[PDB]
Amino acid sequence: MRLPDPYTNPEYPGLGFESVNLVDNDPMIRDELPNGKVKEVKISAQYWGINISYPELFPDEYAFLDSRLLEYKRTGDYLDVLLPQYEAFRVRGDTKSVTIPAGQKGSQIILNTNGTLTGQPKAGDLFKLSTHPKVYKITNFSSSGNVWNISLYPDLFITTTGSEKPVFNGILFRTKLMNGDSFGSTLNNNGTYSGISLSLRESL
Amino acid sequence: MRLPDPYTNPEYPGLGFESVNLVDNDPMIRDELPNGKVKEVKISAQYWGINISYPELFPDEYAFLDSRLLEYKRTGDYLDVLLPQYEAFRVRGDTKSVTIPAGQKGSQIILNTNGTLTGQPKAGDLFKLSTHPKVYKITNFSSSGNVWNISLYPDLFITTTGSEKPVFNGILFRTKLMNGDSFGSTLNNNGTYSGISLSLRESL
Amino acid sequence: MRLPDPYTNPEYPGLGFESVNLVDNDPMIRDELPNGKVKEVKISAQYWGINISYPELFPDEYAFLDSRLLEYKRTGDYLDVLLPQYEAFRVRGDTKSVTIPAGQKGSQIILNTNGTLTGQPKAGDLFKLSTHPKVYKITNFSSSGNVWNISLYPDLFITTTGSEKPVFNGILFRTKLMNGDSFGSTLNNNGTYSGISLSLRESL
Amino acid sequence: MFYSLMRESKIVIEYDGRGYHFDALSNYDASTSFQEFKTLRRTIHNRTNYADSIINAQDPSSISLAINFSTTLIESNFFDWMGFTREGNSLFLPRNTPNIEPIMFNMYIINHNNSCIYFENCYVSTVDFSLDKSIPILNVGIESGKFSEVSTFRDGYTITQGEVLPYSAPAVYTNSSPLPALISASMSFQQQCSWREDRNIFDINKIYTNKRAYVNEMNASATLAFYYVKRLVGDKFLNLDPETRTPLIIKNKYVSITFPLARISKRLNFSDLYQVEYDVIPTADSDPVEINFFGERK
Amino acid sequence: MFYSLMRESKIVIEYDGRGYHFDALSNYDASTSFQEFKTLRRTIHNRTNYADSIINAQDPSSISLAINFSTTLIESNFFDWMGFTREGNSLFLPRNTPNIEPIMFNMYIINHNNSCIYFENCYVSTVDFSLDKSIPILNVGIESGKFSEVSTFRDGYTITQGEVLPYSAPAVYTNSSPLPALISASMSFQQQCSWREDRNIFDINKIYTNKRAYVNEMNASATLAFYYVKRLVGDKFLNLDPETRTPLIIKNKYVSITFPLARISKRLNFSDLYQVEYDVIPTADSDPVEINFFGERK
Amino acid sequence: STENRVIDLVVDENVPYGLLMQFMDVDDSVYPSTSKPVDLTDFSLRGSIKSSLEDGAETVASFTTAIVDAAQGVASISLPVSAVTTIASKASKERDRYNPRQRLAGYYDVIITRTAVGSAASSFRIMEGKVYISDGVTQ
Amino acid sequence: STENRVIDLVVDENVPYGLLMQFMDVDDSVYPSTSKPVDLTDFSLRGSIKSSLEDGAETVASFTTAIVDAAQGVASISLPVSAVTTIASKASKERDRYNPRQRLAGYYDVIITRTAVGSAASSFRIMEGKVYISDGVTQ
Amino acid sequence: MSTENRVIDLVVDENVPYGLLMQFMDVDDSVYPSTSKPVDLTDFSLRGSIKSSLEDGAETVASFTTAIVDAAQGVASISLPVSAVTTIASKASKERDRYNPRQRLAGYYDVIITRTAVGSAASSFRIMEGKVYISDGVTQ
Repeated sequence: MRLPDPYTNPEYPGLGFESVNLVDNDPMIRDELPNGKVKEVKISAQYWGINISYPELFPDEYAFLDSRLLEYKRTGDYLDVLLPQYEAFRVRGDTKSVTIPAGQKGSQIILNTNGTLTGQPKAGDLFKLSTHPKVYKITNFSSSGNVWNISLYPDLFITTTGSEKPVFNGILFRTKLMNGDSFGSTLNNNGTYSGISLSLRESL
Repeated sequence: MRLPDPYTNPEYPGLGFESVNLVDNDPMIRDELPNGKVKEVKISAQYWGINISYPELFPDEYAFLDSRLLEYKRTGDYLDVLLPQYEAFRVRGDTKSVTIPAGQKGSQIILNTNGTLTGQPKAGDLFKLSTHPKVYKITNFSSSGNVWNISLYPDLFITTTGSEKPVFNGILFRTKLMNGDSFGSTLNNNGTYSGISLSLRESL
Repeated sequence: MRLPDPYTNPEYPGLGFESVNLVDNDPMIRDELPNGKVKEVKISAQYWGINISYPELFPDEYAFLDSRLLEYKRTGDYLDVLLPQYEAFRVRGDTKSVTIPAGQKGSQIILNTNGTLTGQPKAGDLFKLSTHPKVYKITNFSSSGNVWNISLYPDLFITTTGSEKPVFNGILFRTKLMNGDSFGSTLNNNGTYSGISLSLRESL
Repeated sequence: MFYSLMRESKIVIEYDGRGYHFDALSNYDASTSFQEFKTLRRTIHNRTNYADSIINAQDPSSISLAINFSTTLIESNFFDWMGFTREGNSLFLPRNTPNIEPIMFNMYIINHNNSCIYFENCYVSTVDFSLDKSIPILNVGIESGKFSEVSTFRDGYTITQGEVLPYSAPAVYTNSSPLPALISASMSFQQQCSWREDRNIFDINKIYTNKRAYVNEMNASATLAFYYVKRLVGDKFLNLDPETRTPLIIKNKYVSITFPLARISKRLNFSDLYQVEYDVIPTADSDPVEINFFGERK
Repeated sequence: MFYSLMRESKIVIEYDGRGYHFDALSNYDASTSFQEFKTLRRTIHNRTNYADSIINAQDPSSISLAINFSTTLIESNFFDWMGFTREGNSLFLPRNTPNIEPIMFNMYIINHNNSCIYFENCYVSTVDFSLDKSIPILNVGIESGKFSEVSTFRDGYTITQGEVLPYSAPAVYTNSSPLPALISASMSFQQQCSWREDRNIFDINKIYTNKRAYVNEMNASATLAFYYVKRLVGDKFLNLDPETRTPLIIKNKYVSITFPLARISKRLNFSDLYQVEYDVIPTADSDPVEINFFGERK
Repeated sequence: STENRVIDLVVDENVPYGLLMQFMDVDDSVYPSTSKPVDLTDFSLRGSIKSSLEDGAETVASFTTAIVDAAQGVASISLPVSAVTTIASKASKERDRYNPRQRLAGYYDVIITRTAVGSAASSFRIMEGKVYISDGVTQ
Repeated sequence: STENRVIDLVVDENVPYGLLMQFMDVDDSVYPSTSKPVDLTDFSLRGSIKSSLEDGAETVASFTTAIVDAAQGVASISLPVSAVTTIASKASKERDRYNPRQRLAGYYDVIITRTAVGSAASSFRIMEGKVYISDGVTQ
Repeated sequence: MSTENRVIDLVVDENVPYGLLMQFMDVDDSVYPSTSKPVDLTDFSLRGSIKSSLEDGAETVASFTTAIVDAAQGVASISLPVSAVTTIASKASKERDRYNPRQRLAGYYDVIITRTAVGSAASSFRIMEGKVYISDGVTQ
C-alpha cells in the first residue's frame, strides 16, 4: 500500500512531505579500550528510518490521509514511501535480461548487464533487488565492460539465487508505521488539523 | 580512506567544515588529596577528538558525502581527515633525507635535516611520524643549525627505530565515526540537507 | 609557569580575563539539630578555585595560549594565575630582615617587622608565606609598634619554622588546570576560536 | 516600444465565469515579487563571498483598490465575496463564518496592446470606507497567491459600475434620536484569512504559489468621531461612560450600516475643540450587522 | 577664540605611511562618543537617587564620506582598502575573503590653527554609488575604534583628487544587447566586519578602545530600476521570470561594473508608469565581479 | 538564460582576427547542468559582414569558417588580415561612446547548417551583433 | 584585443623605462592556483607610440622590445632614456591643475607574433592605452 | 597606484640640518605574508635635487647630499646641510598653509637610484617624488 503523496494525489497538496528524515539505524556494540583503539561489533540488522512531517491539513486532506492510515491499520499491510530526491532516472532498459550470479552473500553485487541497460548508476543512489524488500544504497560502482560491480551499504540480507533482478528506478520503502499505538491529531477551532507526524520504520 | 573535502573534490564547495572542534581527550587518574595537593596519574592513551559541522548541503553534495561515509561503514577501514587550519605549509622540502636517531621515547625528539628543510615549525603546529598514525602537537621548538629539537604534547607512542620520517605537511587523523549508530539527515522544502555534523574520534 | 595575561603579553589583548571567579571551597559537614542549633565540622582543606572566561580569540592569540597550555600539560608544571584586583602595593620594603617566630600553627601570624617595612596591609588583601605556595587573605590586622598581628582565613597549612618570610606583593596562585581531560575549542568559519574556559584549582 | 500607464488600464474581476469590470476606480496599487532562499556557505576551507540563492516561491501579492460608490451597486459584491449573506440589497454579517476557506476569484489588470497581469486565487480581506464631509469611497484590499502574464483576458463590457452617487451628509442615530456634532464616521469590515503554506520537498527546483487559505475571523467595526457636546449639567444621554448594549445606525442617503446592539467605548481628546471618539463593535448576542445599499430613492 | 567650520576642513587618510588627501569631497559626517556603565544602587537601607556612572570605553565612530569621482582615480583605493584585488585599473571581488582582519588605516580631519581629530584603526565597511541622471557620487562608510585630538598631523599635499569627471549617462547591457528604459542603477559593495570586544578586568579604571576586527563577509550587489516595457505579446527577453544566470554589465563612460553571471529577481510596481526593479547579485560559481575605473578616453 | 545571440565583435586594426567557439549543450534537468558538447557532423557556418541592414547593402567582408575537433564541439571563425584592412577601410569615422578607439564597421551573423544529415537543411542563425574596428597604433 | 583591459603606462622623465610581462596560462578547474608559465620561444613582440589616434599621425617612439627569459614566460617591453627624452619633448603641455606632473604623450599598442616554421601569422594585440610622462627635476 | 605609491612629502625645518633616514628592504607578499629581506645596496648610488617649478626652465634651489651609511642591510640616508635649508627657506613662497601656518611651499623634488656596476644592469629608478615644504622657526 502506497502512502499518499502529491505524485498520485496532487489534489491534496497538504499531503506533501514538508521534511523527510532518512535515519541510518545500524545498532553496534562499540567498546573503547584504554590503549586508544576503538572496537565495534555488529550483530543486529540495519533498517532505514523515515520520519515524515506535515503542515496544517484541511478536512478533506486529513480525511483522505486518515482513511488510508486506518486502512493500513485494518489490513495490517505495509506502507510504501517514495522519496522524490532519490528518483533520478539513470539506468534505463529491461531488467529481465540481466543476470546476477548466485551465491553472493557479502556486501557487493556483481551482475552482467548483457548490454541491455543504458547509462550507469551513480554512487549514493538507491538500489534494490526484485525478490527482497530491503533497500540498498550504492556506495561505489565500477564497470568493466558489461559486468557491473555495485557496492551496497547494508550487507546483503539474502543470498542471491540467480533469479533476482536489480531494480534501480521506482524504489519504495516497505515501511511499517511506528508510534501508531498513540496516534492522534488535534482539530483547531479554525477547521484545520495540526500535529500530524509519521514515524516510519523499514519492516522488511 | 579520505574524507571528502573541497581540497579533494573542489566541484563540491558545500563540503568543508563550517566549524571544527579539536578537543583534547587525555584520561587521567586524578585524586584530590585532603591536604590540598592534586595528584593525577596518566595511564589511558590520549586521543584527539574532531567534531565537524557542515553548512547547508545540496542533494548532490550530500549524496557524495553519505556515499563515502557508507563506503566507510561497509569496508570498515579508518577514515582520514585533513584539518585545514593546520595546513599552513611552513616547512618546504622533501623529508626523506631527514633521519631521526633511534632509541627516543618521551615528549622530546631529535631529528637531523642534513641541510634539507627550509622553514621553521612554530609552536602549535601539528606533527606526525611516518610509520605510526598518531598525531602530535608541537609545543616548543629549538634548533642548533641543522639539528631540530621538537617537544610534542603527547609522549611518543612508539620509540623511534631510526627509520621514521617527519611529516610536517598533509597530516591526516586516523579517526572513527561516533555518530554511525543513529545518523539521520533532514531534507527541507528549500532543497538542502541542514544540520549535518560528525563526531569523529581518533583511533589508536 | 605563568598563565599568559596582558601584563606579560599585551600584544595578545584577547588573552585578558573577561571575568574571573574566585571560588571559596571549604568543604564542611553541616548538621542541623531539631533544637535549632546548626553544627559544623571541618576536616578537609580549603582551596581557592579560579574560573577564567575568554572572548573570541584570533589565530595568533589562540596559538600562543594553546602552546602554553600544552607546555603545561607536557611538563606537568603548575599554572600561576595573577589577579590584577589584588595587586595594590601597600607594604613596601625588604621582607628578608623581618622575622616570624616559629611554632605558629593556628590561624594567625605574629611577625616583628623590625621597622624595615613601610605602610600597613589592609583587611581583605592577599598574603602568602615564602616557603609555602598556599595563598591567604588577611581578615584582620592590628599593629602594636613593630610587631604585626595578621589574621588569615585558611588555617595555617604549615607550622612556621622561623625562616619563613611574608610576601605581600607579587602573589601568584599555584593552580592546576581542571577540566583538562576534555579540553577543546571550536573554530568558527570566520577564523576566530570560541568556547575557551579555564577552570583552575589551587593545587598547593 | 509599449509603455504601461496606470491611467490607461482596466481592472476586471473574474468570478463564477463572469467579468466584473470595476469602473469608477479612483486609484489602485499592486506589486509582484518572488521569494528567495539565499544562504552563504562560508567554510574554514573557503571563506566564500558568493551566495547560493535560488528563487523557489512567489510572494503573495497585496492589491488595494479605491472604488467610488455607483448607482448599479456592483461594489456590494465585495461584501458578497468577502462572506456576507445577501437578502435583497442588504448584506448581513453572519453569526458564524460560513466556510473554512474564503471565496476565491481571479482578477485581471488590462492594458493596451494585449498586455495583462493575471492575479489568481484572490480573496477580499479588507473593506473600509469613511462617511465624512468628502465623497465616500471604499478601499478594498485583496491578497493574491499567483500572479502571471497573459496575452488574452476577460473584459467586462456589460457588467460595469454606473455613475458615481452624489454626496450626502452622514448621520448617526440611536434608535431614532440623532447624535449631535458628527465629524467623521469610519466603518471597517475584514475577513482576516491566512495563507496555508504547503511548500514540500516535492516542490524542490520549482516555483511555489500559495493556493489555499482559511478564515481566522470576520468582524464589523466602526470608529465614530464627535465633538464633546453636553446639553445639561450631569447629562445622562451624552457622557463618557461605556455603553454595553445600545442600538446604533450610521445612516446616509445611499447606505446605512446597522448595529442592532453595539458596545461603545468613548475617548475624550482635549484638543482645540474637545472631541470624543467612539469605538463601536457589535455585542456577543447582537443580531447580524446590516449593510444596506440604496441606489436611488432608497 | 577658534571656531571649527566644516567647509574649512581637510580630510587626509593615512595608509602605509602616505597621506591620501581626498579632495572633491561633497560632504562628510562623523561623531565621537563614550560608553558609560551607569548603575543605581537602591537598597532597603538607602533608596538612593544618585547613580554610579564611570566612563570606561570609547564608542566606535561611524564616519561617512561622500566623494566625487576624479580623473586621478584615488577613490578606487577605497575598493582596494576594502579588500578587492587589483589588476591594472580594474578591481576584482575575490572568490574568498583574503584575510580574517580587514585593512586598517588612520584618518585625520584637519582644520585651521593646528586643530585636528585623529580617527585610528579604521576600515572601509560600505561603498555604494547610484548611476542615475545626476552626477555620480560614492558614499563610503568607515568605522573607527579610537578617536583622539592631536596638534600636528599628516597633510596630503601631493596625493590628491583631480578634477571631477563629467557626467555621462549610464547604460546596462546583457552581453551586448542594451536593456531599454533605464531609470536608476544603484551599486552597493560592503565589507561587513565586526568589532571583537576584548574588554577585560585588566582594563578596569581605564578607557577601552576597540582595536581588532574580523570580516564576516564581503559582497557585491546592485539594484536596477526600469520601466515595464514589452516589445512583443508574450515576450521572452523582457518579462518577470527570474534569471538564474545571465551576464550583466552596468556600464558608463568612466566606470563599468561587470557581473560575469548574475542572479536577477524582478519586482513590478503598478505606479503612474509601470516600473520593474531588479535585484542583481553574482551567482555561486560566477567569476569575480569587475569594477573598472576609466579616467579619460577609457 | 533566454536568448543571448546578440554579441558585438571588436576586431583589431593591422592584426588578424580569430574567434574560437566552444559549442556546448547544457541541460538543467539535473541540478549540476550536463556539460555534454554537441557533435559537429554535417555542420557548416556562414557569415558575412554587411554595412547596415537595408537591402542591397554592400558586402564589407565575409567570415572564413573553420571546423576543427568535431568530437568535442569546438569550432573557429576567422578572417585574414587583408579582410581586416578591407573592413577598417569602410568603417565610419564616428567613434564609440564608451571606447574612443572603436568605430562601427557593419553588422554580421553566422548561420549553422545541417546539409542532408536526415534529408533536411536545418540551418538557423547562431549569433549576431555589430562589428567594431579598433584603431591600432603599431602600423 | 582587450578593450576592457586598457592600462595607461607612466614613464618617468630622465629615467630609462622598463616594464615586464608574464605570459602564464592557467587552469584552476582541477585545483586553484594551477598556473603554467607559457613558453615564449620564437615569439617576438613589437610596438609603437603615435601622437594621435588616427591615420597620418606622427610616430613618437618605438619600444625596444626583448625576450628576457625564453620558455620561462617573462617578456619585457621597454625603451632607453633618449627615447623617453624624445617623448618628453613631444608631449603636450596641457598640465592638469591637480596632477601637474603628468602630461599626455600619445597612444601605444604592442603586438605579439609567432614566426614558427610549420606555422603561419599569429599576430595578437596584448596592450592598449596611453603613454603619460611624469615630469622630473633632478635630471 | 600608478604613481601613488612612490610619492611622499618632506618638510625641512628652518634653522635645522635636515636628515632623512631610508631603509631599503625587499618585502615578499605575493608568495607568502610576512617575509622581508634587506636589499644589498652596494653599487646602488643615490642622487636627488629640488626645483621651484616643473617647467623646463627651473631653478636648482638645493640638492640632497645622499650617502649610503650601510652598504648591506639596505640602509641609506638623504640629507642637506644648514646652508641648503636656509637657501630653501629664503627661496620659498610667502603664501602660508592655512591648516599649519609654519609651512610654506618651497618646490618639487625627485630621487633617482643608479645601480651602476660591472654587470650590464646599469638601471635607474625614481624611488621618491613629491613637494618640499619649509617650516618656519624663531629660535634662529
